Amino acid sequence: MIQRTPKIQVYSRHPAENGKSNFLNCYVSGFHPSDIEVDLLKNGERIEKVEHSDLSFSKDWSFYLLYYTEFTPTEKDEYACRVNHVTLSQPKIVKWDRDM
Amino acid sequence: LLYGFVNYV
Amino acid sequence: GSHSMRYFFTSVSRPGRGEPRFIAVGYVDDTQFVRFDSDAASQRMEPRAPWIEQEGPEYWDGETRKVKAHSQTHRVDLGTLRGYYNQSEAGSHTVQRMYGCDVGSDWRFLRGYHQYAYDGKDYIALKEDLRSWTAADMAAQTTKHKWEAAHVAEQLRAYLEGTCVEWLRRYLENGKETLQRTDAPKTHMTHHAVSDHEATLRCWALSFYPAEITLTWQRDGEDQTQDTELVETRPAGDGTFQKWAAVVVPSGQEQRYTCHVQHEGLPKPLTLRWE
Repeated sequence: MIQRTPKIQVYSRHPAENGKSNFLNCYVSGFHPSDIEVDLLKNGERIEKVEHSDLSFSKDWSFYLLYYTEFTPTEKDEYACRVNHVTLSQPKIVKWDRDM
Repeated sequence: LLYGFVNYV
Repeated sequence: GSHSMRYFFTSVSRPGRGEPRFIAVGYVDDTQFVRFDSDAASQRMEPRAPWIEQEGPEYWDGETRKVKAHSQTHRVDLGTLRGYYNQSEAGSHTVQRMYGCDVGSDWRFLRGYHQYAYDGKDYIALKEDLRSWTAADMAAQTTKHKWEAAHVAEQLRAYLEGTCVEWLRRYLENGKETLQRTDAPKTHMTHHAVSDHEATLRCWALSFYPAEITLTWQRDGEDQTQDTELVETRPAGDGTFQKWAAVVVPSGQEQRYTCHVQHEGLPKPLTLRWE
């Protein structure tokens, strides 16, 4: 059966400014089947209050979801998105670069 | 507004 | 300008873990306005845009009744399709259905759609004439013949040309501030040094609506299609979208490069230069 790998982008809702509240997003798209595990990490550790958008799909039938959480960026704290899906042999971690 | 009638494949 | 209403349905079987998961979402253009999730507590269709919150209990009860009926038929379909393809009872499978209508810039019916996928592949679709079907597989032929015999196209065509567009127009009016709006891209560039002889120039478009946008680089006015990294347009989470495009610029050549932004919210397309 058809299996398509998630594209992953990790980014903030607004341009990141230290000390100012924002949302950290992990957008996963292009994948199939729809079962997918997505966590947001703060300094390596799973963030608990993470929500996600309602499952929808593109013209080519592939799925997309936005995972998101409130956060206030600082100079030191590192963030990332960790994704697992049947197309990945191991969970893929994508680091937040306050510039992508 | 959703379609109201049902069909099965 | 032009508008669309689209509903998207996903059903996923979960053998040994109870009922299939069923999720329905509806959109007007790029704005989600309703959802249903079979696993969630309310068992109701639920608002997801502020303008639909004023619709009132006959609307919510009726959309709940219809979406639960769609959920049941997709549950039955999972069983039917496993039979058509002689698949075992053990595996999870997916059905998807999308339907809806477009109106032109005169707000008149332009196009209608209704298609269905099984396990990520086209299964059956209504043709553009709204009178006939395209069936992908030998298994989908059975469905095509059944739907021809029960005159399903006729019932869909009536809805796509009438009810669908009437309700799209209702929504466009009631949600005029959200749906008949454009948010122009707020744009900027960043510059980061790759090595001592080149740098990455990134052209950003943020906070825009609708999602449709064209971001391109040129060098001396020639498009740099093959040499531009372009990311998929992505949701900000607040109803607007973001995108960027980047090129690698050798030393001293920043003034050769221009970034071009086309968006419905812009009074004129933008030409941006690092300088």
